[PDB]
Amino acid sequence: GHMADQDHAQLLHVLGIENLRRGADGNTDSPFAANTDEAKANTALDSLPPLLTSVSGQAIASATDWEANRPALLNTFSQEIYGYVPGGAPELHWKAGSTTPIDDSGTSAIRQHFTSTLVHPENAALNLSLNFTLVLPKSNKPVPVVVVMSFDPGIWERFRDRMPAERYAQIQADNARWREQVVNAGWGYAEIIPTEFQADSGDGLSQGIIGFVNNGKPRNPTDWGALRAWAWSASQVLTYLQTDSRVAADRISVHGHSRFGKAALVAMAFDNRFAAGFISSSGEGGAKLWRRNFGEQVGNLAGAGEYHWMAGNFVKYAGPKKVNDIPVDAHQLLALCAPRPVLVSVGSQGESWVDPKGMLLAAYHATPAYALFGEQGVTQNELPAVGNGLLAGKLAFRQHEGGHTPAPNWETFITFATRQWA
Repeated sequence: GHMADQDHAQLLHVLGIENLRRGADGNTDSPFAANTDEAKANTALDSLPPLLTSVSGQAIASATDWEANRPALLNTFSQEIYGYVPGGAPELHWKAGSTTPIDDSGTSAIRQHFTSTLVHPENAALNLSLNFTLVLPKSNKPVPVVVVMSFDPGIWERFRDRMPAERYAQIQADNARWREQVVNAGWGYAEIIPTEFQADSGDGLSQGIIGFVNNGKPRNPTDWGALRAWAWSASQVLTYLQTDSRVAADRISVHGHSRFGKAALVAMAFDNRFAAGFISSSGEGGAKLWRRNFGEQVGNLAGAGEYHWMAGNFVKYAGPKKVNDIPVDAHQLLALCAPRPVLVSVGSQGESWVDPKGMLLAAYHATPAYALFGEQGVTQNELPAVGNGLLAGKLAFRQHEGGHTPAPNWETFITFATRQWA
């Protein structure tokens, strides 16, 4: 849309940036196609920022030192990468309807819809109606709940009449399956559609929650973008869930896939109340190291089509700065989740855009922070055989046998979280 283009252009003007390097293309016949040749993907890894040097420039030698550095390290991710949550972000007050059984079987599993209304003090066109759906298995005790970020299912339906049908059937089956796997494990889930909180476009940056807080004005370059706002939305659901006696307050997980996998990891790192993370095929801007040249590139995320995911400040790393200059990398983002358990998940079929091994490497290079806490992580720097999970530490990696989908790793994640919480 033209508004994304206009805001992007004004952002470059505000940072004093003439040109950005192009992003990569995904089709291999293009001159700009992404590198997928492992031999050409590691030039920048020598500038990898030292995980265990604090922002003050001291050596980090203990769990205590890592926690003392955490706010400063988060602050760098806020100003330069994902943006600050403004203090003006409001409290969400939720109203719930009645519970209804999830199916007519006589299960005691229930569904309940929650709504929060925000009236803007100045401009009613910024008003918001925000939602999540809670699903709980029946239990005599508080149950774990995974906060789930989903793609708007109105999208599968808009295109039901135009899809191969084998594939529509398979998406619908996967969508039903994880819901059943969660409940059968004695977990509930709390589902949000993130794009109802903040649109997935620069067009919407003056709308949604970012626009509400900004009174419909353009972002300053240190303000949150969409990933951080989606993570904030998940965090507000966790805040509700910790007031609900049906929920185990120390076993609220977060999950998202693809662009929501990026957001879920941002949530995991920034909100240490989340008890476990299922981070699926997140890629560039998520668990993939920026300094890998493999699949999606910084120029993709600094460009008009995806910059809205990021702080405005981030686009400088595609222009007057290079990937080598990013003050942090994805191993520090995973490290920020320590000591809490995180599964980095990716498929094996058609996943080059997210760089399976660059995510592995992020976990590998994050692990010395988990080690400070007496915990284990990822200890090899090459991909295991597909399907062989590195599942023993609090920081874990499993590449499954499928494509760009989380469905083959829900079983692994639920089992993993249960074992790591014991």
